[PDB]
Amino acid sequence: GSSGSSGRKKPVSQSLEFPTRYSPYRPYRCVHQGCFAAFTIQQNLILHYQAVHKSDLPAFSAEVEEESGPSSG
Ligand SMILES: [Zn+2]
Repeated sequence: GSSGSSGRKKPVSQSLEFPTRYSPYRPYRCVHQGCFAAFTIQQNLILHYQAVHKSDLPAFSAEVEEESGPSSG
């Protein structure tokens, strides 16, 4: 006897969402009194402390995963 089979898989078109290749303002700014550095991404900001002051960011919070932020108005 004899027989065959078919198979395939189309790729995925992964696009970007970033608004601008680079942001002018940065919400994250080193607290260290005397450090002119900042990183848009919270992550890229972590290493900065380990690359400059070879340390990790401070602690100003506790085991909490809530928002309860001041909604508009
Ligand atoms: Zn710093």
